[PDB]
Amino acid sequence: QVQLVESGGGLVQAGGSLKVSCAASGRAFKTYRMAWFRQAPGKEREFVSGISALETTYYADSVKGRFTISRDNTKNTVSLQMDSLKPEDTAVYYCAARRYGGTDYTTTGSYDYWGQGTQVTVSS
Amino acid sequence: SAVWGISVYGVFVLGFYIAQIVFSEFNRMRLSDWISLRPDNWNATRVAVIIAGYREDPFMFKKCLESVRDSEYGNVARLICVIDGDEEEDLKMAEIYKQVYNDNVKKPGVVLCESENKNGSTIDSDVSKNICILQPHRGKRESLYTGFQLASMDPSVHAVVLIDSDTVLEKNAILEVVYPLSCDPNIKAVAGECKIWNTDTILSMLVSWRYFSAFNVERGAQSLWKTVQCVGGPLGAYTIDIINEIKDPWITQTFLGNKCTYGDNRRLTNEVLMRGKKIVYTPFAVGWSDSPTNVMRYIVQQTRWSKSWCREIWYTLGSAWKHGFSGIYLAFECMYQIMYFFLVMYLFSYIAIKADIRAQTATVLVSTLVTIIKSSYLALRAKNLKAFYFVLYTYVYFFCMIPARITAMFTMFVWLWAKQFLITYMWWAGVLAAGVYSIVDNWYFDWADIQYRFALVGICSYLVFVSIVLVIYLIGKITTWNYTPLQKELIEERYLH
Amino acid sequence: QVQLVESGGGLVQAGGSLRLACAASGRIFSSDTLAWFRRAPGKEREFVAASRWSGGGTDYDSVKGRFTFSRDNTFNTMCLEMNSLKPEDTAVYYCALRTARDSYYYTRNPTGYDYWGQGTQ
Ligand SMILES: O=C(O)[C@H]1O[C@H](OP(=O)(O)OP(=O)(O)OC[C@H]2O[C@@H](n3ccc(=O)[nH]c3=O)[C@H](O)[C@@H]2O)[C@H](O)[C@@H](O)[C@@H]1O
Ligand SMILES: CC(C)CCC[C@@H](C)[C@H]1CC[C@H]2[C@@H]3CC=C4C[C@@H](OC(=O)CCC(=O)O)CC[C@]4(C)[C@H]3CC[C@]12C
Ligand SMILES: [Mn+2]
Ligand SMILES: [Mn+2]
Repeated sequence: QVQLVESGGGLVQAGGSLKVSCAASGRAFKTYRMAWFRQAPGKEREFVSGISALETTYYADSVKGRFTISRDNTKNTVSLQMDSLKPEDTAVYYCAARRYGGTDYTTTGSYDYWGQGTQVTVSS
Repeated sequence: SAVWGISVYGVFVLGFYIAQIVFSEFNRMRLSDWISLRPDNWNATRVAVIIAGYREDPFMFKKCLESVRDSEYGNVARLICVIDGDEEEDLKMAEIYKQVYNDNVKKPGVVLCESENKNGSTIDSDVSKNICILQPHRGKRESLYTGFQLASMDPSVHAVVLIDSDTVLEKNAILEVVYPLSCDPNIKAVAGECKIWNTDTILSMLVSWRYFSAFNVERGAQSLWKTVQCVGGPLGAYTIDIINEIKDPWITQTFLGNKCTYGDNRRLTNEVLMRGKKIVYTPFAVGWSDSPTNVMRYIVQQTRWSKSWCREIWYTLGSAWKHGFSGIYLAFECMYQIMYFFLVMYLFSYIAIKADIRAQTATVLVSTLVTIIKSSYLALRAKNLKAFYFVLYTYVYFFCMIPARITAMFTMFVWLWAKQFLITYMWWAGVLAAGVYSIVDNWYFDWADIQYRFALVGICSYLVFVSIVLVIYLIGKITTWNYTPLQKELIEERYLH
Repeated sequence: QVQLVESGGGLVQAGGSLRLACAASGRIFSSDTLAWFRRAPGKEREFVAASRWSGGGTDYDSVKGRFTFSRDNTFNTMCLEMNSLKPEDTAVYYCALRTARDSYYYTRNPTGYDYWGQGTQ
């Protein structure tokens, strides 16, 4: 039972940097796995990155080395730093949180909480 | 920092055990080399057996007396039995003595160490007849002093054998405990092995293997350098020369301005050590004693032993300079004993405060592996498969020896109960609170993370291993497989009595 | 506690060997001293041999070499083997036990042995 608030987005042109953040309000944020999804043109929510409760990082193949995920349980905030952006990396970003789950962590339906999304655009 | 701490703790706990094993093997090799040159029917040392007891079990006291009388040593001066009695309830042991040996129970009205003339001739005339004294109740040190004075008044006595009133000796125990005195002129004390026979309850079953390890490995390592810190109470040989010079300082002992009534044998071996003399340990002199089957009585016993250890470790450290090299090993053992307790306490506190499931699982796995290795060596040495029960002694240590050590330290700096078990209950409550806090703070499930999978699999495997060992112990208990061969026959004779 | 029974009393014409056996009923400790004594017609009890239930077998008196003392704790019995019997060596042989109960001192005095057997030959 954590409320997720987005904070990010900007007028990124090409190859810039933009650190998006999601703040979770709850009680046991340290015992939570936090993932990032994007709803790009074409309504298919794909995996972007994720961090578990023990600081294990998972990244999508297309954005394996471009993005970096981190968490701060003291601030209860998850951060995604974007490097070398691409025109395909334009979408609205959602942060999702879960506590109990199985081997399924990429599917959209494997997370029980969805706060909101922020629009990120790339020009050319 | 968790990996560094766990690796350091593992290397510190092991390694020293391996070195102790190697030293014990070398000591056993030297003892075998000495024994192989012994002539057949060797009785060159004249000894006097001293037994001190206070309200012992009449069955076990008779068994001890018969085991003493059934010894195959050809040079025994006489038997000196001292009872801390003089009251009506204490003639029940004098009757046992008269049943076994003779009607020579002298009943002096004075304690020999509190009289102006402490010579043994004041309460005994003939030195050839076995003697029993019914002395007023003061303590074990006073009865031991009376026995020392009754043994040292015979000019032909060279050594003394000290045993407890519940100790059952083998036929060759006296010979094997008095032989090493004649090998090196600087050896003044010899410690034999003490074996637990009532290994029927789980606590006694674990304490038996703790006794096996603590005597064999540790005392053999100490005896390689001839610096055994403590001579076993149930069985120990002393030279009359060292007795005649350490009996008075040991009986008039005051620590922090008060009399001392514990660590009677630890202090005796200490007094031997601080004069630059040597103490060895022989695995071939075996005597059987029993262990407490109740946790609280065991806790009181360990509190007493920890008080004695806290009192004597400083003298042992300060007396190490007169042994030269191989006295460095004594100081290293003392420092290791000091540091181990704080290492365990700090490790537990750090792991509990930082509720990390990986650190907890890694710590329990490393501890289990270490005790598995130790139990494997114990089984190899004892030629017995029951030595793998020692894997469960970690629970006994954690829940009984730490409270006892803390209680002894607090003592040395309704109320009767609060001076014995309040700290133990506080420790148990703290452990339960730490476990509950960890469980609450780590309440989540995530099978997509391999670290969570590792921690959960490790803890479940450890629990399954503990349950399997417990089930094996229960099966052995039902079929009486856990019973020591002496225990079965003791129960059989007690049934026909 | 201990009952001693002797056996093996035969006739030897000063030219043969003989074996005597002593069987004991009751517990015998390893510190006890078992002895064979001799009593001739018109003669007191003279010592012959003694030993312990463990070993040592000393004090063979003046019959050293001829007589051998061998114990057997498993069967709770012992024996004395006699070789080169002499005409002077005819008498009644006694089996005696001495306990270390009062003292551990060793003596050849017959008064110190509190258990005795019957006659033989
Ligand atoms: O603290 C200690 O020094 C004792 O610790 C344990 O003691 P435990 O096994 O609990 O057994 P106890 O029944 O105390 O046996 C100690 C021996 O000393 C005798 N004793 C005990 C108490 C007393 O006041 N006076 C006395 O002579 C007892 O009869 C017995 O022979 C050891 O078994 C003893 O060998 C050691 O002497
Ligand atoms: C709250 C309830 C439901 C949980 C049960 C309590 C646990 C938190 C306790 C029970 C067993 C305890 C362990 C028992 C034994 C050890 C061995 C100990 O390792 C040693 O130092 C070896 C001691 C030796 O040399 O004998 C370290 C602490 C540890 C892991 C203890 C840590 C805390 C444990 C897991
Ligand atoms: Mn007892
Ligand atoms: Mn005891």
